[PDB]
Amino acid sequence: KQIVPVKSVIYALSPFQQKVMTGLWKDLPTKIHHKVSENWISATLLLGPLVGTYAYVQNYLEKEKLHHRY
Amino acid sequence: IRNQRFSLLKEPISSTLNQHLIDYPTPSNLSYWWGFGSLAGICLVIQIVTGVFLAMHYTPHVDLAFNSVEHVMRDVEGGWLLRYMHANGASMFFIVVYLHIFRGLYYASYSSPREFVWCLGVVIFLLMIVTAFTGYVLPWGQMSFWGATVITSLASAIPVVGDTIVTWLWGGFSVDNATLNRFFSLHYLLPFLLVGASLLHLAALHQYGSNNPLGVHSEMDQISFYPYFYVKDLVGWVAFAIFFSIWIFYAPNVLGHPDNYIPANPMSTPPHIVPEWYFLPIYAILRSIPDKSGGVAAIALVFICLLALPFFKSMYVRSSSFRPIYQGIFWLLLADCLLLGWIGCQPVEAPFVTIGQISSFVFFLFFAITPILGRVGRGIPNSYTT
Amino acid sequence: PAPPPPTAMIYDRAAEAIKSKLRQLENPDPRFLKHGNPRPALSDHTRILAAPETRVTTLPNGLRVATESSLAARTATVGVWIDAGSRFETEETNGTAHFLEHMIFKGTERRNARELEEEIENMGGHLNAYTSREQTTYYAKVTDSDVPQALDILADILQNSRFEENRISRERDVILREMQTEEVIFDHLHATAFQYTPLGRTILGPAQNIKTITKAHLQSYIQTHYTAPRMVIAASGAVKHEDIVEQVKKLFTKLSTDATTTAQLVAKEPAIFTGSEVRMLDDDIPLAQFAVAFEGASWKDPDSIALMVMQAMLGSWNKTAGGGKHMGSELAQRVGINEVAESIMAFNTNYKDTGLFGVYAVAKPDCLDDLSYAIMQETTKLVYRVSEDDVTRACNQLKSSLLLHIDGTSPVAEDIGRQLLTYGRRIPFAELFARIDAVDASTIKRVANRFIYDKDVAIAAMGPIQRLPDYNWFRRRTYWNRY
Amino acid sequence: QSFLDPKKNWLAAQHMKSLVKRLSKYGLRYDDLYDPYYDLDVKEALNRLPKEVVDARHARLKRAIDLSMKHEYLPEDLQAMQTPFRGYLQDMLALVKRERAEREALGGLPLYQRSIP
Amino acid sequence: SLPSLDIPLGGVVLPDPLPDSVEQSKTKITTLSNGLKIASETSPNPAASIGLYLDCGSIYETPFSSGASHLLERMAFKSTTNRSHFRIVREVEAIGGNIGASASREQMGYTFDALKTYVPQMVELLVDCVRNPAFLDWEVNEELRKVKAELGELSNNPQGLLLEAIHSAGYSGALAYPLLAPEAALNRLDGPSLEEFVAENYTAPRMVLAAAGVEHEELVSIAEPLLSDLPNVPRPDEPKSVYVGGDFRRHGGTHVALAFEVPGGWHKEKDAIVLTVLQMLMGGGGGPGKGMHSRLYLRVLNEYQQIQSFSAFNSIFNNTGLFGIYASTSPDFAPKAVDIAAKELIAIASPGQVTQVQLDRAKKSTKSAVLMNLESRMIASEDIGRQILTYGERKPLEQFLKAVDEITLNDITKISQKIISSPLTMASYGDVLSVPSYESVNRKF
Ligand code: HEM
Ligand code: HEM
Repeated sequence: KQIVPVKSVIYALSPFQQKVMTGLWKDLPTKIHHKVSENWISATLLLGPLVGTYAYVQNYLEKEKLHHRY
Repeated sequence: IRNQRFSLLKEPISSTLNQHLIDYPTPSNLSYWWGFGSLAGICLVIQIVTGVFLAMHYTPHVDLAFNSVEHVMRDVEGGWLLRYMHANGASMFFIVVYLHIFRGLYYASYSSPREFVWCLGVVIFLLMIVTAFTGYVLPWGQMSFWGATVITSLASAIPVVGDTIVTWLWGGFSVDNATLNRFFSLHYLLPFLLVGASLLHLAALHQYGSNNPLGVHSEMDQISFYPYFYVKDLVGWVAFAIFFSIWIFYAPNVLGHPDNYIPANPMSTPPHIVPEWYFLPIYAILRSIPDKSGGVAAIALVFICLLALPFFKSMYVRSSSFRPIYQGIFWLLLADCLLLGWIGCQPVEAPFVTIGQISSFVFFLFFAITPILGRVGRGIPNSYTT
Repeated sequence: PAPPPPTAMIYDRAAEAIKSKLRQLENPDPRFLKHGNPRPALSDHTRILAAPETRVTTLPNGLRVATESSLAARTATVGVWIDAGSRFETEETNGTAHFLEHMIFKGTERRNARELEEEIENMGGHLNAYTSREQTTYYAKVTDSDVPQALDILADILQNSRFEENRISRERDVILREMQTEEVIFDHLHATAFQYTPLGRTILGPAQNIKTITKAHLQSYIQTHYTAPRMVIAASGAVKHEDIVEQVKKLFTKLSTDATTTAQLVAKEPAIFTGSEVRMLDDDIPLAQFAVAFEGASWKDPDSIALMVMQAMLGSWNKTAGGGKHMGSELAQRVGINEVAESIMAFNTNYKDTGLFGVYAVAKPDCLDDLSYAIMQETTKLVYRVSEDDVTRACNQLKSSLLLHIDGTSPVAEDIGRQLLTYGRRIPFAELFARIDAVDASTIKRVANRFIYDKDVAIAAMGPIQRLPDYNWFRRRTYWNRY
Repeated sequence: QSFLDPKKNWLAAQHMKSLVKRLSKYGLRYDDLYDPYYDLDVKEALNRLPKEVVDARHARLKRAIDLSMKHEYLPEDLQAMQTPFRGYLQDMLALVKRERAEREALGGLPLYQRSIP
Repeated sequence: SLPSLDIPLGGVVLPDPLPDSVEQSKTKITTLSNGLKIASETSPNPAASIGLYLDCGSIYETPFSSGASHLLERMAFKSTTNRSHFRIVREVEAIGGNIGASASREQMGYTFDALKTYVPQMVELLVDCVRNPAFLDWEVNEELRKVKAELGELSNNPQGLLLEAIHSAGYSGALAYPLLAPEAALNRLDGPSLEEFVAENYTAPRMVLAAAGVEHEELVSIAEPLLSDLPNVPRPDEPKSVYVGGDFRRHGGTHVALAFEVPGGWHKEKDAIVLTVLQMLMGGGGGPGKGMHSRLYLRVLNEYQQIQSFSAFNSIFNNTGLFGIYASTSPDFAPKAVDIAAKELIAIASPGQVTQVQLDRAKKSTKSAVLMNLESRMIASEDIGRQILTYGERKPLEQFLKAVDEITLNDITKISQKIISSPLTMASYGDVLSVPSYESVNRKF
């Protein structure tokens, strides 16, 4: 494990010469749009089987319950 | 440079601590998902301290275990806080370990260099499972006693020595005082073995370096660990503290089972014997295929697959951020694991057993599809080359 | 905008150039690969190995004359090989062999000292001499028509040599001035392996014993060790066997006649290998040089060819070697890949009743432990796991080395003399090849189990050897516990 | 391969488009994802690669890591000028693998072995 | 359970012995129409040596390369277009052969040694390696690093350093290019430079494939499908070198060396023989037969003590010659050693100072040295290659022997006078702050 060198020029500003928490709640609609658009497939795949399986189980249990109602 | 003394961190008394906790170079682009290892270490330390302070008021006897627990709750000043911290922190320790494991699965933090890190993590997972099981048996509640009985009855699955092994582990012909004392001693012993395993885990990772969300070779842009990743870890610790206080002071027994507050009655049995919520995926894998030796073999196969995950080859692209198919497979795996855990807390009726059978198949299909995808995608650059 | 063209940036241009080079390198040519094969296999050389008949004649006095006649050659090499050396002489006379070698060309009853050199130079041939621990050689390379003169000179210096006190003193001064790190390592290894044995003592001998020799010990040593049965006249090149025999009969008549023989001397004082180790730590030399050796096999041992193949498998590697990392021998491959040793070489030595087989290495003080581990690991793989491919490669290499070492009339004569003194006969090339081919993986494993498996070692190290592993380490690594 | 060619397969074409979009955001080529610590054949190939190419790869990796740390992507112009899948390592990696394969076939010893962790 | 080595091993299919007087074979030369000279001769020993030689070297080198010959010698039998370095060495070791590469100012060669059985393998490997080598950058860099190390530890042999200094100082042109690359030239050397040098210089007319123990028919049958398809590039004009003389003085005892230039080299065959015989007569030193009774040994070495080494050297190139004396003495007596060497050089020039017996001994020593040197297969193949590269054919040894017979006192004195007339070249290395000036030493001749 050894550090590799890269020719670069780095300009950095003091932490007390710039705003700290103002950049958090900035461009929030754009950030939310990126989160939604870049991850909608992943959210569908994560919550797809869960919701469909829950609905199927609920339907099966309801069908059995009314079937055994005498 | 060594002629006269310099910064005391570089001195031999603090040299190793400095090199491994302050000046250790880590990638600068690590997300908040990398604080879960330190958070799990904090949870383990919390469990050790809280258990050490609970063992001063706990008597491992069948006629005194539940009464001692209630004495801790009521008579001991702050004992209710102590036991709630212990139980809910075991729950959060398993939560953060699950997040740790799944983040590693997503970012392929195991593939070529951290195979030993992943193997040590699997050993740590086994140790945590055993320790949590024995600790849950310790209060000697109805659910604790019957879960201990059932899970030890799984040991009667080896065709030759299963009965001998289960009888020797029970300390007799049934779960009784001998089993309680045995489990108390083991539950005290294992967390220190867990500490040793965690130290080996950290050292093995520090041999090569932490993976990054990009999965790329990260040595050109690295920063010292202390000034930049202690504050991020502090943010993670404070958020976890808020979550932990929420689950202790307002919903203490939500994660627990109500039947554990009934004194253990060997004659009677609860209508539904279910382990703790964090053993539910393993229990569902057990009960998916109908058998006992088959279920034990399935659990062993699960652990063998976890151990053999890092040893697959041709996984040149590490991070799942640059693998759409693998990202979809991982998200399907996470959904499958959640569904399996939910199934583990359900009866053995027809839809539940069918879904459990399907879920385990998907779980192993993840461990096959990953090598298949790696081998298929090894030839990506020649095909998309422009 | 648009992506830059592949011939716009420096890195893109370099990548394109190297990709083009790799593409042009990718395609092979079958016409340039039809015959060659990188996997060694046994081959038949019966037709190739045709050599002139080596005629050997035994005179009634016990003298042996061997000739390899080749009338096409314009030169020839005529020499005398004597079964004598540092071993067959007592402690009180240790430098006598070397001193006699130095005095053999310094004066005689008729050719004098400067007159002999003038005659040799006018003849144009070179008259050389050398004494080993068990063999002595005085040989002259001369043109075809000068063979009788060379034989007469050899007979004169062997029989009618007279030593003067002034010349003895001058040669003693020269020897003291003369008194090679590899040579000193080998001498120390021989001493520490054959302590309390004539092979242990060095050829040069102690300085006091060298100075205490004058005109009597030399004559006694000649009369004792230069008898007719122990001398072989080897002639190679443009020599006629009948003429050589007739001239030897005419000339060599005043030879010493003693009942002592090399076999009787060896039986009286045999050679015993004592496992031991000597370390000369100096740290002022940049390189550390150490040799490790085992029991080994004698000249008349059927496993001598197996030891030759074994040391061929162990191999030799040098920093200037063309092969580098890419070589047949596993030890050489490991050394070249890891850059641990400056120069490694497996050496096999054979004597009348024992030998020395091992590895001599030169390396930096930092890599000594790794080099020693590699040496021991390969030497123990040599008994535990042997590959048929490696055995075939080593057999081919040994055959090639033995045949390429011939390369001239003087080495032909040297081979004839040495093989006679060692065996009683000159092994033909076809029989030697059959002996080499009879060695396979099973034979190598058996011989290595006989000689290396859990056997005492002789270690001789010099230099910055503070990192070298010790004798117990070497002795335990001599065997494997996994098998 | 038939199904892996974007021309003959629509699924492969969409996968290639998504991969190009993902790589161009951080401005690093596909071969930059290869880890020298992974196979050590990548390590040997990068050792044999020219210094200019290695330096450019390291600069691209540093830029990608900095962008990931800043939680931002390359601007639109640089994303347009980004050219992923312009290979620089595949040929030398294949050559190293072929040399290793022939060395293994003809007995031999590995020129380098991954240290046991 | 094989028998002991004393006892013959059972039953063998050993062949019948060769006759005592096998007919010595004459060299056979065939010119492939692109201009490539394939030569062979038959030898009775089972060992065959095959070399392949070219007119390349420092003389044909350009100022761009300055070390290409040395690096090609180091980059010999490396990875080629058809097979890699591992395959090269494995093929070499499978048959047990040995490879070698020699680089000189005028001509450089690649030699291969193995049994007579593996003739096709030797020819194939040599032709492949010479014709189409792949100058890989990593291999070139490794060889460059090795040459850096060698130059960093090059002072251990001052004789080669002095010879290189003499060749660099007494010449100005093609022959002045050093055989060892300097630091800057080594740094700027690389794979493309080597490939361009080989492509522009390894042209068909300048290859001689010589065989020492290979039948001509087999060698031709193996080498025709491998060298016939080669461009017929005309031979470039021989690079020109002019002699100017000079002095080289380096500080690092002290080792001095004087030298001159006899006009005409190997092409002036009789004068080359006279130069070799004169060098043998000079001899030198630092058992009997190693020039112990040479003139320098008799009059300079043993007579005058404190002289560590004193010998004579020569170097003969195509249409060029160089002869001189290398000395290595204590720094206190360097000027007197230089004066003694000058006096010896003048004494040889003056007629009547060489005994007839001494010259007869020198002739006998030269004849014996040549005869015993050409007794090796490698030397035989090298002689074939060099002779064909120089004269276009392998001159019979009888011509050389007859020239050595024909040399005489008048001829040797005339050649010494021609040696003296040429401008003096000097090279001194070591404690060189007490040696005499170049002008002062030159005024003695
Ligand atoms: C050596 C340190 C430890 C000691 C002495 C200890 C001791 C105890 C005791 C006495 C109890 C029963 C008291 C009660 O639950 O109110 C208990 C419960 C428990 N322990 Fe531990 N423990 C230790 C570490 C751990 C660790 C590391 C874990 C997690 C792996 C763990 C998991 C549990 C669990 C899940 C329970 C059940 C809590 C409940 O619902 O009643 N313990 N432990
Ligand atoms: C006792 C519970 C555990 C603790 C205290 C723990 C602690 C840590 C720590 C401190 C790190 C380094 C910081 C980091 O990279 O996040 C780490 C990394 C890691 N852990 Fe764990 N760990 C635990 C359980 C596990 C488990 C069960 C696994 C699964 C095999 C695992 C796999 C890993 C991996 C792969 C890394 C490398 C992270 C990366 O490079 O991306 N850990 N762990």
